[PDB]
Amino acid sequence: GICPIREELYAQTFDELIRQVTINCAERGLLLLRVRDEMRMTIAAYQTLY
Amino acid sequence: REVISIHIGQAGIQVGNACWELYCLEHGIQPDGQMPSDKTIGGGDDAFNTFFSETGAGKHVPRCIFLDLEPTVVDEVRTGTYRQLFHPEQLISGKEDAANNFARGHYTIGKEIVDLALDRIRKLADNCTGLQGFLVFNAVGGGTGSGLGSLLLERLSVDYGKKSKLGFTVYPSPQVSTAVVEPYNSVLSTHSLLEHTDVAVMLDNEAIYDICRRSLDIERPTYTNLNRLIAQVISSLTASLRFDGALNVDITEFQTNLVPYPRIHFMLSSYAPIISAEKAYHEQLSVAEITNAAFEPASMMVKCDPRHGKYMACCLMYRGDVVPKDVNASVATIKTKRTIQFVDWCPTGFKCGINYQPPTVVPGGDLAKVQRAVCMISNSTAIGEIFSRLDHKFDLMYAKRAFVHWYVGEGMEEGEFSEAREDLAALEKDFEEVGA
Amino acid sequence: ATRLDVINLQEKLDQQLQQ
Amino acid sequence: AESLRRKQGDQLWKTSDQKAQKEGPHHTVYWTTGERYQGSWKDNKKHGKGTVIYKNSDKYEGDWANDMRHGLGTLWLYRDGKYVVRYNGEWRADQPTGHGTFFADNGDTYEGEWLNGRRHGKGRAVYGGRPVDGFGGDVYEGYFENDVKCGPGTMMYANGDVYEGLWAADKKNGTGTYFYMSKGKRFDGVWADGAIKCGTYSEI
Amino acid sequence: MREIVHIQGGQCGNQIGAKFWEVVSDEHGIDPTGTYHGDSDLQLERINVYFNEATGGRYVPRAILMDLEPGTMDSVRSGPYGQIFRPDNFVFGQTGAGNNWAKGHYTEGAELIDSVLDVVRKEAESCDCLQGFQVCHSLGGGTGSGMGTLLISKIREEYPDRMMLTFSVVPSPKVSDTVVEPYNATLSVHQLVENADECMVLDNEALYDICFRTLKLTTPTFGDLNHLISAVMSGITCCLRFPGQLNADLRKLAVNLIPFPRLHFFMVGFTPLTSRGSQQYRALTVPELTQQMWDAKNMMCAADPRHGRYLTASALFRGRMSTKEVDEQMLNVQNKNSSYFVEWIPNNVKSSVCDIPPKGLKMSATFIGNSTAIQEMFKRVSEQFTAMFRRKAFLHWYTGEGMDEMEFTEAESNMNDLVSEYQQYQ
Ligand SMILES: Nc1nc2c(ncn2[C@@H]2O[C@H](COP(=O)(O)OP(=O)(O)OP(=O)(O)O)[C@@H](O)[C@H]2O)c(=O)[nH]1
Ligand SMILES: Nc1nc2c(ncn2[C@@H]2O[C@H](COP(=O)(O)OP(=O)(O)O)[C@@H](O)[C@H]2O)c(=O)[nH]1
Ligand SMILES: [Mg+2]
Repeated sequence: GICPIREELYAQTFDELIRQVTINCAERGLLLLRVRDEMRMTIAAYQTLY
Repeated sequence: REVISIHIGQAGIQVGNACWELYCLEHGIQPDGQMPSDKTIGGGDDAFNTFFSETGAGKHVPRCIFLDLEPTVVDEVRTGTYRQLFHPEQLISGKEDAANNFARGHYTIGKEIVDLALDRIRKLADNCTGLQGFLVFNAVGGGTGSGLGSLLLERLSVDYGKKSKLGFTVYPSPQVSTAVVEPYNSVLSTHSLLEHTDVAVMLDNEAIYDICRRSLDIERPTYTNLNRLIAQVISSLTASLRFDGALNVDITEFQTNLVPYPRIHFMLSSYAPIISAEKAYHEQLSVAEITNAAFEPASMMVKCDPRHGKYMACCLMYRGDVVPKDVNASVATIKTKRTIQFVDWCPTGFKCGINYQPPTVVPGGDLAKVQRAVCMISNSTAIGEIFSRLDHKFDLMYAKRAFVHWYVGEGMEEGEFSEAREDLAALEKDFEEVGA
Repeated sequence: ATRLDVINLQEKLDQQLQQ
Repeated sequence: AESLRRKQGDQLWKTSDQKAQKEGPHHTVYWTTGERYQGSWKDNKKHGKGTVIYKNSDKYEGDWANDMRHGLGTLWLYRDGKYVVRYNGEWRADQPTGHGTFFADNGDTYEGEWLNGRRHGKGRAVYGGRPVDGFGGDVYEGYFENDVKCGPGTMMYANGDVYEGLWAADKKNGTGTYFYMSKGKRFDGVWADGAIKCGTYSEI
Repeated sequence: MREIVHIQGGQCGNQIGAKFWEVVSDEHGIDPTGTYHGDSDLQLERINVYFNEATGGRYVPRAILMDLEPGTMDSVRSGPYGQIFRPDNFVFGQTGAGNNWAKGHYTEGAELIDSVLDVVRKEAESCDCLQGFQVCHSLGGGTGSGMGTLLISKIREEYPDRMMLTFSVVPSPKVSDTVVEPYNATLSVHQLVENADECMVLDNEALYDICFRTLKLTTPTFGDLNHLISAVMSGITCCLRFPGQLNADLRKLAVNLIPFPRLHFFMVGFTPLTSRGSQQYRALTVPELTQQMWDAKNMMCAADPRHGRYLTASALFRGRMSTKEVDEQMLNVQNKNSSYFVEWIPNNVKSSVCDIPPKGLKMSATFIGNSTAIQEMFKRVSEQFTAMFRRKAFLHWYTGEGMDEMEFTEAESNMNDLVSEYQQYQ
């Protein structure tokens, strides 16, 4: 099941991973952040529908 | 460690007819599938493993698939001086011609002959014990070489996949040309060749004419003259498996030390010394000047100046009795040479393979018996210019929809025309981004 | 992976989405 | 068979020529200094959604229709012509012919309705920079009918003063009204072929 | 193994074919009686393309002969190499042509072509792999222009894939040997453009000029003109019958020479053409052959190619040859005059080689050019047609045999649009 603390922790891990990949090369981080925001808006729409 | 050969198109089968003669001469096999009774052997009972196979009693048969649609050159071979040597079934001749049409070569007629050649390929592979790779020999400027060749490449990649492929393909020259509709076939076959053939080696008709004009001293050369030194180049490439090499390179060294990126596999070729009898014994053949002539831009089978680009990497196969000190000093001299420049990200980029077999001589030929020879295969970045010039030729033809109806009358649409165009564009971009 | 690869990924995704 | 024994002689090359129509969403089409066009293709020329680039280093994406019409279009020379967007809006009969935004180099930014040039249509055209702020040199709203706007319009000068009336970029002897809103006075009359010939000046 | 079938119609077609089979039979080495008495064994290998062994070596050529009067079959059988033609291949009528396209293509067509399709289909089944059809006929006559054209329609309706070479002679102002040439030329070209694949257009003034200038002959005649046409027709199929350094099949010729499906009216020429007086002075070398080819005085059609633009061209060569010299010549000639070739095609000229030159020589060639200066050929006939038809001249011979003036107007329109297309591509 879904849990807000699980979501927050996974978001923190995603931030750390995107920080690492940006330190490698920034453009990959830009793409990853855009993808993150897009499924964030998708899940927001799903939550509104529910 | 056998290597199989596929010759597609009239050009491919002619090169094979002029190259298997070199192999059967190198391994002392009589031109009817046997050895002479008397001991006239250079040494060894398996120097011919990579190309032939004894069957009960000294009856060797080459590992060759001579596939062509229109049967005028296949039966020319069938009635030529090699009848008791070739396998009667390997020589696959179809029914009608491809007629410079990739459509007819790849969809209409190809589909009913690829599955007929594939079974012979499978039988040869199953007979083989340590199969090493494929060597394809074809012409992109025609129908069978481009169309049927690309179809066979795709349908061998789908099946075997992991095995290496070395594609010796000819391109049209920037100015000298025979076929009118060759740009279409060239681009269509280039798209297929890009992501299937492991290592692409390039040849050019005018780029061999001018060498035969400036070096071999022939003002009226011909195909029967070009094919002989093409056979020489492939023999220099394959001699490592055959003969005992002190510093020898198997077929996978080419892909391991000369393909830094999988997209980038397009290679200039050179061969020294291109000398005849008149000046052969007057000049002195030494590892310094033969190598220098190899790296000069006037002795390349691909008409392209390496000055406009940067040598990414290089391989040098040496035949004959050569001591490694001189080749090491020679590559040092090359690294100190000014004109040719390297991309700075490759500090070591010279593979130096060496064998213990001197180059062979064919009776009635032009090249003479020599001590040592060198074959230089260079992954440079000047080949993007070749592709771009061919593309600029293609654009004018495609703008006016000329000759397009002949193509589209078969299964070919315009979508693959456009996708081959954009594939060549992507290749251009990749080569230029490699850049500095 | 290359910078050309990532920028071409951007281009390809944008082209596919412009429908 | 019956497939062969059919009226196919002429028809074979006729259908081949038809199949050579050069249409469909091709991956790309190129020339030398030509119109690099990517998008859906039909009727032998640019028809459908697609982007076109050419000699003027201007890469504009719009809905092509055989060049006898065109859909929504976005024309711009971005970071090479050094301007974000030059035109943005729908097209009709190879002309915007409706809601359109245009951005000159620095002259102005015109967002309005207009058909076959700015010869008719009601809209706005801020003839000054800094359009996000009141520092804009002026803001005009009304009927464009030429460079001389030639209609009933109204514009604010950014000092608070407003003009409301008939306009031929000026000097149309049309009864208008002008508001010294800062002072608190207003002048109604006739801008007869000039800034002033007659009228009445009053106290709001 | 790639079969070719030859179709002869009209008096001119019958004579030209009776000379073409003459040349082919003598070069493959079959004597007049019908047996095989050649010398070399390389000719025996491809005789199937043109011949069938019946029983006991009596080779029968694979040809169809058609006409409307027996007065041409009599001459065909009488002439040398007459006995070779299979007696089943003499479909002839009884009435006669009459020079009316109506009798050629509508009335007598029904009762003759239905009878000759049996022979052509039987021949097609008798051979195994048809490469295509070669038909030698006329455009200025009644049988070749009309009945030959209707047979072209029927054959293309039957086999769509096979190519067609149409060796057609056309009328001319200076050598106008009859008075209704425009009608039977337009009413034939209208179907020829739609229906054929390679239109080998010839004439008589060009052949007479060749036999007068290049051959220096004193009294040239139909024998000599037909001999030249036969030489060209053998050179065009040299590749299928003999191997060489670079083979060239009929579909390859069509692909390399046609940029648009209805732009397929070529113009042909032979090389070398030297006089018997000065046989032993010229040099049979590739530069001389190419110089003799690329000029107006050798083309076998009333076209001034320098008054136009060679869209494409093809050059067959025969003899032990160097493709290096061949293609350097074909490139130097191309780069000397970039104006006379089209702008948007690189390498306008295709080349091909074979290793056996024709008997009696050692080095030959054959030039086939797709030019845009061939439009004026049809322009002459079009203006003649306009002038004659504006006053309904001779029209009753047509409009009294099930024909309508709408046919004439549409044929004129088709010629006009074709010549417009040539003119546009310049
Ligand atoms: N160097 C060299 N090139 C050849 C030889 N034969 C053909 N070519 C090249 O092949 C190109 C055209 O392709 P084709 O020879 O027709 O081969 P293909 O793919 O089988 O085409 P089709 O015979 O019509 O099926 C020409 O431009 C020549 O450059 C040859 O013997 N030596
Ligand atoms: N070049 C050439 N032309 C010919 C020869 N025989 C006839 N012609 C011309 O070609 C045309 C052929 O049409 P025609 O003989 O009337 O056909 P038919 O009478 O219906 O069989 C004639 O008008 C002649 O002028 C020949 O041997 N050589
Ligand atoms: Mg071929």
